[PDB]
Amino acid sequence: MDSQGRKVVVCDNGTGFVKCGYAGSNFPEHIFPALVGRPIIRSTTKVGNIEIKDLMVGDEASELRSMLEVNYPMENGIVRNWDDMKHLWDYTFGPEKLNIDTRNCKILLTEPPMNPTKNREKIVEVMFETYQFSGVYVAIQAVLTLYAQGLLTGVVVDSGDGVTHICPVYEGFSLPHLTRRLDIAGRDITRYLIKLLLLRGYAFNHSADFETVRMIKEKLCYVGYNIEQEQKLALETTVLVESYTLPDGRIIKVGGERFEAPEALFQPHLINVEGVGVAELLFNTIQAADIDTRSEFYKHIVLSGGSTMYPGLPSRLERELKQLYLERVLKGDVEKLSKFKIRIEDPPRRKHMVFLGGAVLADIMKDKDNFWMTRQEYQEKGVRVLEKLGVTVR
Amino acid sequence: DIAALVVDNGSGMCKAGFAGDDAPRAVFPSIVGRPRHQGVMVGMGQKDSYVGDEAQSKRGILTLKYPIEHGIVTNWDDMEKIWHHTFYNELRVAPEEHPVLLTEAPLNPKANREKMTQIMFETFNTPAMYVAIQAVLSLYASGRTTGIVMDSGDGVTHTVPIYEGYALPHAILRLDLAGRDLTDYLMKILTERGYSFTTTAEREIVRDIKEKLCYVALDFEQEMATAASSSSLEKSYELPDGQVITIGNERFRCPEALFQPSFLGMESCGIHETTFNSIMKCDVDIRKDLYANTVLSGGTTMYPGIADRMQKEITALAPSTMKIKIIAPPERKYSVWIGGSILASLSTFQQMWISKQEYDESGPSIVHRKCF
Amino acid sequence: DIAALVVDNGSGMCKAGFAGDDAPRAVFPSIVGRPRHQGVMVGMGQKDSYVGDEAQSKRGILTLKYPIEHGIVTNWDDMEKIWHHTFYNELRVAPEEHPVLLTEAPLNPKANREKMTQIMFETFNTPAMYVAIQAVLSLYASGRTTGIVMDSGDGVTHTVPIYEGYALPHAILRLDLAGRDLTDYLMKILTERGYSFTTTAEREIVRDIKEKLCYVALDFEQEMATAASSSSLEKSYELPDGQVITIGNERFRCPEALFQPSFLGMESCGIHETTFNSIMKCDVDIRKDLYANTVLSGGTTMYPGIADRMQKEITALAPSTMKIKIIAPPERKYSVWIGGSILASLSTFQQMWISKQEYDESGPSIVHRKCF
Amino acid sequence: ARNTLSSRFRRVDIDEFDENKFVDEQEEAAAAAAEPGPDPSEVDGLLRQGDMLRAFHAALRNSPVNTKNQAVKERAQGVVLKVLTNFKSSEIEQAVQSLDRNGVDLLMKYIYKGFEKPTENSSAVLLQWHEKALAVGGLGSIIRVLTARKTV
Amino acid sequence: WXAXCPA
Amino acid sequence: WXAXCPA
Ligand SMILES: Nc1ncnc2c1ncn2[C@@H]1O[C@H](COP(=O)(O)OP(=O)(O)O)[C@@H](O)[C@H]1O
Ligand SMILES: Nc1ncnc2c1ncn2[C@@H]1O[C@H](COP(=O)(O)OP(=O)(O)O)[C@@H](O)[C@H]1O
Ligand SMILES: Nc1ncnc2c1ncn2[C@@H]1O[C@H](COP(=O)(O)OP(=O)(O)O)[C@@H](O)[C@H]1O
Ligand SMILES: [Mg+2]
Ligand SMILES: [Mg+2]
Ligand SMILES: [Mg+2]
Repeated sequence: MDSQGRKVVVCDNGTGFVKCGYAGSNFPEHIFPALVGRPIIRSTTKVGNIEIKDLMVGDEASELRSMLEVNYPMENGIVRNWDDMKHLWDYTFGPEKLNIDTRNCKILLTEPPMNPTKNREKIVEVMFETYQFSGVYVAIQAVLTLYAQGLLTGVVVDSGDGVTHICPVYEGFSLPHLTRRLDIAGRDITRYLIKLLLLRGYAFNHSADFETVRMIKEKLCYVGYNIEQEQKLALETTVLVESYTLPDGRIIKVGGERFEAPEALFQPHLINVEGVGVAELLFNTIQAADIDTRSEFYKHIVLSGGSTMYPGLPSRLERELKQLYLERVLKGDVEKLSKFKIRIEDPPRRKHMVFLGGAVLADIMKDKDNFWMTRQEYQEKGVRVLEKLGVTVR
Repeated sequence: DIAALVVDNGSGMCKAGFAGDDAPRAVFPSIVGRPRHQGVMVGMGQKDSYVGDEAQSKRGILTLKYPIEHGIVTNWDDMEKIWHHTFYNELRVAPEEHPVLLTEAPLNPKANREKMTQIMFETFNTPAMYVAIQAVLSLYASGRTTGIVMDSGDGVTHTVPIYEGYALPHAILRLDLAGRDLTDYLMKILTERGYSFTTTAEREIVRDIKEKLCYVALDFEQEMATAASSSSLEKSYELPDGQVITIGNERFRCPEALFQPSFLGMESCGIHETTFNSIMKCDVDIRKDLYANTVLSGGTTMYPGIADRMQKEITALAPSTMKIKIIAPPERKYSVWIGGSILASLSTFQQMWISKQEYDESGPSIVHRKCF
Repeated sequence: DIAALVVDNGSGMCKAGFAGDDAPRAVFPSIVGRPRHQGVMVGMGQKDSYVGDEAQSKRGILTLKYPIEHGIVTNWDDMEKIWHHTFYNELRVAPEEHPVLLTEAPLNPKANREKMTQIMFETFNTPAMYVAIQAVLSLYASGRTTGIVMDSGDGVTHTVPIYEGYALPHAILRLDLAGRDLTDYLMKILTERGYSFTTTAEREIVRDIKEKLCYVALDFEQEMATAASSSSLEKSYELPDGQVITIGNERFRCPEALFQPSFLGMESCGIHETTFNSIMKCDVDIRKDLYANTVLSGGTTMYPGIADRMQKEITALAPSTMKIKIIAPPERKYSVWIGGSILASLSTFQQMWISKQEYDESGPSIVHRKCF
Repeated sequence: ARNTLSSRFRRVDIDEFDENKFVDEQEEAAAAAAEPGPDPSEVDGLLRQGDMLRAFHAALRNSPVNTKNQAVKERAQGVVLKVLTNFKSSEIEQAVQSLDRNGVDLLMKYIYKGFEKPTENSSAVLLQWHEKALAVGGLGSIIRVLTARKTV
Repeated sequence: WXAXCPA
Repeated sequence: WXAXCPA
């Protein structure tokens, strides 16, 4: 809250999850999946006691998914469905969530980098015409991550549910020519896990079963460390088989899949994506920077996003980077490798770094009038008010 | 009767032909395609790697890799395949019966020429070979002996000032900024509209969009306002699967990186300042002839509006009393090959070859003494 | 108490200190950095200004500009900042309570020192000031009064003979080949190995490589032969990121340019021939003492084995009976400033100071009247 | 699909070059002054004479349980195996019951090191030796055999 | 997205 | 390249 009583809300609006709260807070006040469901009848499910409205949104639309057809309003960071997104935002600022009068509040929104501009333009238009907010700012995600960590230099590897992006920043100066954006994240990993499980005889073909497979990938799956050793474990031993109880009651068994579904981040060719993994992409991003910044970029690799919470992802990333550095910088001199100093900063609450950075930035800039895009500027200019941020649109 | 082969092998496009012709016999992209699926219809023409045109016609299922990046051959196994396809499949002539005149960019590592010679003498077993600077052949073909050549190929852009046939090697400038960087920058700026091209087989679609639609604006800060005010500058393109894209502002922001490399995150000056500095590095006496004989060459200079903008720049940069004339013929897409065919056919050149006997006496280290 | 500051302000590296000390108090590479990227975060420091070691540290995101070039101040908006920083931030003293002794190379634009005096008397409000030649300081720093000072900074090189305290202007020689030109030549020849340095930031890396591993040969052709025959003359350097590169033949090819400017295309004479000519322009009755007391100075004459090379060259050029001795003090890197501090501690130089009212009564041109 | 890029950087096992790995220390006096262990000549002399108990005790008098040399260790192991596999099957209990707790904890190591290179009937007697030594020393002896860091 | 990829 | 730029 600023000196005018106008609450300063911070809303992350992720492809796979909304994390909303107030400025200066230390934890997101509400974290709920971003999906909108509509009631349907199914010949295999029977419920007759829980009141199901004609439109469930967010948390209740996920816990009650057995009796709904759910769909995400976002995808790859690009809003595919605008009506469902407006419903999700009505629910976010509604009574059974953050309860605010949007006529007298400021909001801090985010957006991935290298995203179509019509998306941000329409989001600002919606925020100024539908909810009629008194102030809107659209910050960069890596900048917010470096705000939350408390740094001014580092290469943010932000891998959310919808999209992975690597953004380096040096001494506070953004290098926008090194921003890389790989389109593999939690959702593609979930789809790959669905494929692998279908190889075992389980069929998850409905809209609700996607959340079941998501909750499986979150509990069981993990990123391997020495993929040859993990394959030897999966092919020779039987210590990787683990059982999971679906909501209906069925018991499925997940084995080698545990380390094959999240491997599609380091070996994209498994899911028919022609490129390089997140480790090789990080190394190429670094080695594309000037010589005088590489040595500091190697020491401040900041992980963020939920999809980097796989057990053993920091260590595997570090091992991959060390191998790449040994082969392609030292050209094979093992003696010098012990001098190479990486530091993959994986904070414990790295699943909400963007929100914490937004909270810090809003707590800093709540009481200014040259930072926020004011509603009057919108009514006067239109979608040109975005030029305040540094993104030039006419 | 033996006639030399003129084989360019620049980045992006390889152009080969016989010495004494007016046009290259065979032009094809210098790519090598590795199949990225495992096909089981065995016996239907399966291969391990498709070279040249055969890769493009299959680029959907291939990973295309350029063996030459920024003028430097980063993969020699692939370059041997390119040369073998040029010799035995495009020209259809044994290499052991003709001399070969290859071309190279200035200020490349000496290992490049060393390995070029070693390969041309130990693998293809040619009786003689030579290696020429491209911007010199681009002046040979123009019918001149005094001028500054501004050769902008797919992967490298270099300027060479020559006067009366005496090159000034202390003013040769190079700039690693060319079609391949403009094509990777268009791939980035296209995302502002919503179009996402990422596969190496879609870099070709983006290169086609760039070489069919993009142009160089005479005034960037004015054409931006023009493209902002009205939709009278948009153009539509039809992808090979049906979808249609439309690009109005990207058209001149793609080649504008040539004149403001900061768009790509590069400190270096644009191509106009690269040419102007290379002129002002010479002597005070020959600068007037270098000004009025500014030659252009290479595919990247095949942009509608490149000559007008280059003249407007180098005229606002040169003294007010110097006349600037941008020599830009429509046959400049292959001026280097014409210069090579002119040079290889001359009689006074028949002593400048590097003979197989010479290579047997001093190894690959000879190409540094003979070849300028 | 009250003393007289001494600010050398040579090209490349600005030196400053107090009169009486045996070493300049504050020495820093005189550059100005400017951010070429747009800052986005709150908390970051200054913008549009980075001077000295501060700019050197953060050069990874800046474009660097030397306000001095070949001894002539090209941009005063940056030299003013350099002086402000060396006054208020490095020496940490108000400039309105101390005389200041600046240095200028011989044969420079008059407007240069005119604007120097105007800025000293109009912005920092110094009580007095004085501008001297660097050579006269160098000889006054060797304690000698009869010798030919061979100074070589980063942008200028000058041979100035002096006999019995009388300066001979008719024989003052100034060659423009200097340290930064050697740095550029090194950047150009390093491409043969395949090491490309083109950014003004990486120019610092190249300069450090030069002043760390480059040495001038005693017999150029013999060293070339030994380098081409064996690998016992190849050194290794480590770039900031951690890579290790190898430099062999380049080590002595880089400084050899000082004796054969034709390597840079500059059709002129070397520095040893410049010394010989500046001697042969003096009177015949004093050439022997000048042959005996050749003193070196500046950060471009610290290459290992340069004194012996210059001695060999001069002895080859000079008559046989004349004895040649190259006085090379192993503190010459700051010698001129030492001379500066020395000239500031003489009761004979406390009246040659250009007073403030003396500037007011006649304007900036008085520098030509009082200073030589 | 398949990968058409170089993935050879995954074969290099950097973990074997780590600097925070576990290295097994050894004492400086145990590394400088090596103990030659038993005297084989004395053992063959006591065997020719025909005394089995005293030859047994002379085989366990001193052992390379501190050195790092493979030759001395192998030789001592050979001598103690030559003593063990030549007893009568009856006098094994008497020889075992004449050892302190450390004697048994070392005899069990010399037993478990005799299974790795067996002969026509070496293991058939080492099994009886193990039976008696386990009756006396219990599973603690086998555990002090497993959790040892220097093998004899 | 509009062209390339879905979003 | 080997140092500076990729090639
Ligand atoms: N512990 C975990 N391990 C692996 N994957 C996870 C984990 N937690 C979440 N995910 C995946 O990442 C997504 C959540 O990440 P998040 O950063 O909240 O995405 P968003 O970009 O929507 O904010 C989920 O949809 C899930 O698929
Ligand atoms: N007509 C054109 N308009 C715009 N760009 C072009 C045109 N032709 C070629 N280019 C660019 O220049 C490159 C082709 O130049 P080219 O002369 O083939 O190079 P090289 O001679 O080194 O093979 C391509 O990468 C393309 O991006
Ligand atoms: N020991 C050395 N060997 C070779 N070059 C050096 C050495 N020390 C300094 N230099 C070079 O001298 C140049 C500038 O130093 P210097 O000439 O002292 O500046 P100034 O011209 O102000 O005296 C730098 O480019 C630096 O690399
Ligand atoms: Mg997110
Ligand atoms: Mg070309
Ligand atoms: Mg100097």
